[PDB]
Amino acid sequence: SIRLPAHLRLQPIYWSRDDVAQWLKWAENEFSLRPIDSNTFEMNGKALLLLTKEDFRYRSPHSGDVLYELLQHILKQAGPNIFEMLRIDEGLRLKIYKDTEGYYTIGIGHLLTKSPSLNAAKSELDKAIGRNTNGVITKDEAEKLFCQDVDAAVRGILRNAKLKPVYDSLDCVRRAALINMVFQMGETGVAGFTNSLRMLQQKRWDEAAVNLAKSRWYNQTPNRAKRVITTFRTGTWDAYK
Amino acid sequence: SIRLPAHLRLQPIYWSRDDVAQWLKWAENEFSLRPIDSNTFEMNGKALLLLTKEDFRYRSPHSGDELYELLQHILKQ
Ligand SMILES: [Mn+2]
Ligand SMILES: [Mn+2]
Repeated sequence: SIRLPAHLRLQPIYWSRDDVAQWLKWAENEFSLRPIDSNTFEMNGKALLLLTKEDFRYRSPHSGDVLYELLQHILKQAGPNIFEMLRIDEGLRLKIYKDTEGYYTIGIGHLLTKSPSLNAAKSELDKAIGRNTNGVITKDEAEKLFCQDVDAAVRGILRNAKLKPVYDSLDCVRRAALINMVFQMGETGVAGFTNSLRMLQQKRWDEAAVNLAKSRWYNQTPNRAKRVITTFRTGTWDAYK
Repeated sequence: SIRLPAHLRLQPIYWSRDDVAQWLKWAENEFSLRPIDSNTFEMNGKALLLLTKEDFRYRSPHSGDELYELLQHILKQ
């Protein structure tokens, strides 16, 4: 199976021009290909997804078909599309900041530690990261942390008997809404919604929506909860557009 | 049952760039195919497995389909 760099685990549609160049450099080594010129695909991910297999062959006569099929396999075994969802809900920060609680956070809502003060503090991590970041990370290192968290949330869901059968029945969009909650309050927290989780499994969208809106979670963060609930109710990205 | 050289009895996913070149050379002789250029498949086994039958045909107009099916039989065993 294909194991690509963490920051490239994001669906290609989010890839920048530098991202595709990095994908090329990785692919060349992973697949022992003839050297790939860095100028082969001077475009971002959205543009890369518009090209045909014939376009790949024309731009890379030695490796084009391999690159195209590689891309198809990457798209085939995505991944709920939750990057922009959590970007909006958690924010994207390149330097350490304090959340609503008081705990040090970075990237897309990544908790570092519950330790206080400003006396370094944290200073890790800082690898995770990292390398000595000295408090500042890249877009890509934030994407790395984000993917590592999504994988921690998914494995958290898959290792839970109350969450796994619910996540399995859910469609791709609604799966992101479930991961969103797990990202926000943890595995044990979401598992506490016993009755609501049973409603989602039985496809009672309207009933599950009303039930979830009466929760402590909804009262604490209304705006975000509304959006997550709307996602569970409609199965679309209407609340995030 | 198809018996290939010892160094290639390994799963195709572990084949190096050089291994697929040896596989090509072996297949050419074993199956009496038209000469296959050594640079037809400049890639390792992991890359060889990504390729469709159409890709094999494009890279090898005379023997591509045969090569692809040979690979499916190797994987099948
Ligand atoms: Mn947060
Ligand atoms: Mn990136």
